[PDB]
Amino acid sequence: AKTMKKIYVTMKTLSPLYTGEVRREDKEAAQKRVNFPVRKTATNKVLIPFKGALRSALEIMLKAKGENVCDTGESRARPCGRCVTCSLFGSMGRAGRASVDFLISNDTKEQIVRESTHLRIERQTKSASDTFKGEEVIEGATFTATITISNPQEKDLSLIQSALKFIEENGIGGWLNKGYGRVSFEVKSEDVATDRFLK
Amino acid sequence: KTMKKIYVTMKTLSPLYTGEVRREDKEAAQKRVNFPVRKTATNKVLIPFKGALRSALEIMLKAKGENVCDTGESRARPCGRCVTCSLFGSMGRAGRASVDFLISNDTKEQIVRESTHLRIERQTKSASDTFKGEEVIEGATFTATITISNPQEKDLSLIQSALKFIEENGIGGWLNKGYGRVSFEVKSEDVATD
Amino acid sequence: AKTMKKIYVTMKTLSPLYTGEVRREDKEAAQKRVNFPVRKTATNKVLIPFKGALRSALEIMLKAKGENVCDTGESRARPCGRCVTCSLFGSMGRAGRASVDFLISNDTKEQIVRESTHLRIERQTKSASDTFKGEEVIEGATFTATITISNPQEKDLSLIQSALKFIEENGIGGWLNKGYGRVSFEVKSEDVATDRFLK
Amino acid sequence: KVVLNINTDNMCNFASYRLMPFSGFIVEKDDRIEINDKNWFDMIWNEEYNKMRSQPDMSHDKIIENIEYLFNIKILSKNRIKEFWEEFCKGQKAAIKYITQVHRKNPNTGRRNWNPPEGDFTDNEIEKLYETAYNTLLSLIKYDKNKVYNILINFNPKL
Amino acid sequence: TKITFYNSVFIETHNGNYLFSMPDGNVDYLILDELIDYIERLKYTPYKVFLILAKRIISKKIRVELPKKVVLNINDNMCNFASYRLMPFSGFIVEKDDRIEINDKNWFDMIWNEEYNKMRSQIVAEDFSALPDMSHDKIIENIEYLFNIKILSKNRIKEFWEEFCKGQKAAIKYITQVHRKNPNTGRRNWNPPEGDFTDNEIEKLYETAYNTLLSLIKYDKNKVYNILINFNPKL
Amino acid sequence: VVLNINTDNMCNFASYRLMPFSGFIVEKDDRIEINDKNWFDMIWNEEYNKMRSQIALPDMSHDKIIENIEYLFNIKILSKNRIKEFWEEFCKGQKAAIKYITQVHRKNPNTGRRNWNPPEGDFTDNEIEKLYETAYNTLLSLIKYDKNKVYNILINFNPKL
Ligand SMILES: [Zn+2]
Ligand SMILES: [Zn+2]
Ligand SMILES: [Zn+2]
Repeated sequence: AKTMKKIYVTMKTLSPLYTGEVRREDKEAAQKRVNFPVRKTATNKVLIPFKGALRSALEIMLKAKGENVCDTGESRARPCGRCVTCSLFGSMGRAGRASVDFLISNDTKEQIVRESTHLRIERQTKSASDTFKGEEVIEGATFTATITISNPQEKDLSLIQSALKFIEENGIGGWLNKGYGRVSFEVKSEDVATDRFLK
Repeated sequence: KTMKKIYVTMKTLSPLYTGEVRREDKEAAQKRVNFPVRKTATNKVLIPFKGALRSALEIMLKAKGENVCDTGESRARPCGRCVTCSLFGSMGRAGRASVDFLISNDTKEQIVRESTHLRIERQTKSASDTFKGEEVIEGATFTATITISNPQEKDLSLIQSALKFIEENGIGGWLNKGYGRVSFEVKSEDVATD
Repeated sequence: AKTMKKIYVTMKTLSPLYTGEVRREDKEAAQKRVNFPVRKTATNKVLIPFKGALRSALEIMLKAKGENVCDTGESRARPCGRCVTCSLFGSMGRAGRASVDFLISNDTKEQIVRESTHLRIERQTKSASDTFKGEEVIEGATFTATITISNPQEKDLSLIQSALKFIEENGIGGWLNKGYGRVSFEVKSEDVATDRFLK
Repeated sequence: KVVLNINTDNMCNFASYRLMPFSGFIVEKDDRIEINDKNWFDMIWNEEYNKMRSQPDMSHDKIIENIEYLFNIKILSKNRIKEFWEEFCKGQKAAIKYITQVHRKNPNTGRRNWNPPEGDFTDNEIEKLYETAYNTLLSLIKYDKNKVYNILINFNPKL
Repeated sequence: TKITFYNSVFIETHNGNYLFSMPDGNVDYLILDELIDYIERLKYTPYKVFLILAKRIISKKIRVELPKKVVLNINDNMCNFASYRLMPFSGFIVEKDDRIEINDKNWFDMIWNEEYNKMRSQIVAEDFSALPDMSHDKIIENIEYLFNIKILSKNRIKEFWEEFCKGQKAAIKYITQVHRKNPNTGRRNWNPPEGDFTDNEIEKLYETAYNTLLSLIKYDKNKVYNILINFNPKL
Repeated sequence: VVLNINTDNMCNFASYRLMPFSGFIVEKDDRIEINDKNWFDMIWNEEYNKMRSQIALPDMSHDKIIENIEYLFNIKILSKNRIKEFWEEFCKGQKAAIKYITQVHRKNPNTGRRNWNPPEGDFTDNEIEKLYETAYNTLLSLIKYDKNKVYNILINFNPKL
């Protein structure tokens, strides 16, 4: 109420990282060169969606405990509005308490994005059957985000860290089964007064 | 007498979305994008700016200690006594600040892109629902001009405080998933004689 | 979905190992000095793709056994979704249940990567006709991966271990017909709960 | 004058001096011998490279049968119809160019850029289906825009 | 973990029978005059005692200790000087992702040479800054013939275009390097022509490739790109 | 800022004049100096001498140097292996380069053989010995010049060294 919990999350990549470009025009311009462009700014810095990864982590883990969290991931499935995940990240008619920012890179695309050759090899002949260039983010690339919890509760920070420990195990972004997206999160939280700027 | 003028240039730091209010243009765009971005017919992006500055000063001043009138509530009818109703509006007298829409400097073809947003299942880990929403690219320079008549001493500082609250929470929509984080650069001017 | 099988995989090289650099800028910069660069992280560690090797292993073994397994690997082939390899590794609908991480070294390129001279020898003259240089990974180099099976079935570790034996017998990546890539695997299988992180 | 554009934050202290090894580019100007980093040269290499580079006939009732078949054995898809419709709206010539590009069998691999048929087809039936796709879309070239849109709108409702 | 309490917490793991401060069992680590007898009372004298007192208990033939990533030294001739065994060593600690190596000057000299070779071999003279003459059709004819037979390949056309973007001089440098007949081997870096031939004919097609590529560097970039894009569609 | 680097070997990349470099930003009292590897070798000898303590090269002109290196490269004395190993000893310090050229030129007192590669072609024994002494004098004059100009001189005869 009178405080906000600001979780400054700094994430390093322990693996090549791919998250796909969403922007039609940028993707269409890049498919002249690379069939799988990476999601960037016009400031030329890599953007990663972060709220949905945290929500997916907490729904799978809190449903694995047996708590009555809903699933906001099926087709047509609506948030119920009574879970701890619905309180932390939102419901239809109830805005989320966590203002999860995008994972914005510290470096620019020339430093951390590399165009990479990926293949499909025929099983019998052991020869290349398909080739495709795709952009990926290098290892050791640092990304920063801020998760700003409004109306702070007790569990929240630990919940976020627990969700981060899910993303440290599985990954963030795309091509997660192939080995991509393995990352390491470091947390620096701070409880701050919501009237910090009025002075 | 001397009305206070605040030129507010805004630079987009994470992709911006503000949904389109006009039903006919939204219906025209619904074919290409499920969520069209709020656009002028001069092919420029306008952003609502009064309500975010208001709600910034509402939550900051409410938890500060100065009692205010919670607008955007179930009934949301404000008083004519507290500080926000003396700045951003009251149910009786006009608000002392005229907050222009954050018009863009650039055009639709230079900042506005359509994007694939997604909903992924948590067991199959595949896209359940896909939709196409429009955003504004980062580094896009918008401009607005706040007009505080009858200037009190705690006016420019309060507007700057609200802009810092907007720089950390965001302007527009889809604010919790990371859309809307921006920076604000501010210049001020009193005008006396014409 | 309550459990999660973590297969920690430790691979020691019994032969020289090569896997080519896929990153265009890094390949070109290394091709100013060595004609066949080995695949490398930005943290100077050696990265073999591992999901495709396991999937190819299981596809030839399960096609030999006479099972209902399709052939991802043929040019732009569509996974059916009804095999066991589509369950463990993915289809166009559901993703793979096993998140196969890259086989990352515990060592750095200074310690394990050597530049080696390879030849083409004319048959009648018995002299060197062509010469090239290739980066390879030394014998006894130890690589690690962690396969993470979500919704673990009972025949999942057995198939992973069978694929590990097939990768031991055919080689992991690179010039497998010349003698490169002969490796050995150690399997630290476990079964963790999904709510391990939630405290 | 000398300006160090390299970041000065991280610096060890060996032999009682604050020293730091760097690997950068000493660059000339009108009067500024400036030390600019690796990223600066990636800026100018990208800038200079991008600057120097930046400077037949068939029945409509048979056509409907062909696009149905080639949409049911997955040679023709929503993406193919989408790019076909964009290239049709940019002209006749560029759409023939796109259909040529997709049908072009590379002599090195013998691979065309279509999507492979699923099902137990052998070699020359797949080749005949590729030829069918070529002649069907290239017969659709000469038709007028309204008829091509009504033909394609059954298969890809977005375009 | 077998724990027993005495008038003293005697945890008995498999990594040592620790005891924070006398049981009759074997005690491995004693987490500790009056003090000396307590140690003398223990049968099977402890390996280490975790404490003036230390001087004496060292002379009682007993080890003491007085109150992250693995550190590996790579640097080993030491000396007795000032009692403790010791050597002067100046070096470099490096912080790897799972370890901390302690390297010396030869490692830094090695990586200095390895970085200097990368630095010096990145800019080659007038990057992005007397050619023979040929008609445009003759360039089309010879590049088409030397693309059918495998001399001018897609990789050769690509690497021609990349160096010709970097100027005319770098393109002449690349073409002279590819055409160069090494005096020790008698071989050019052209990919050999496919089809049955004769060494005079092969040498003349190599000369034809040299003259047709050299006559193309005098042409305008857009004209060079529109000649080569019919062969290598990427560049 | 005080550059302790000779500002030569500067190519013209587009509308820019520049020089690839690797050195040390040794921030000191108000200098923030830019010193090369030779200063770091001095500094390492400073430390590895001080810490232990607690316990005439000829001038031959540059064009004559290219001329002599070219002549010796075509008569198979200064081969590519010799240029490569000279570069490896030159990057290891000038003293190691004096040691290497002395080791290669040393006529062994018993055998009477130098460690150069023999001249290919008809040359008399006195002429062969004068060519060997020319190799010693030319590479010994190349030891004086700085690392960048020696890289430019040696890259036109050995493209990978
Ligand atoms: Zn819910
Ligand atoms: Zn009020
Ligand atoms: Zn299948």
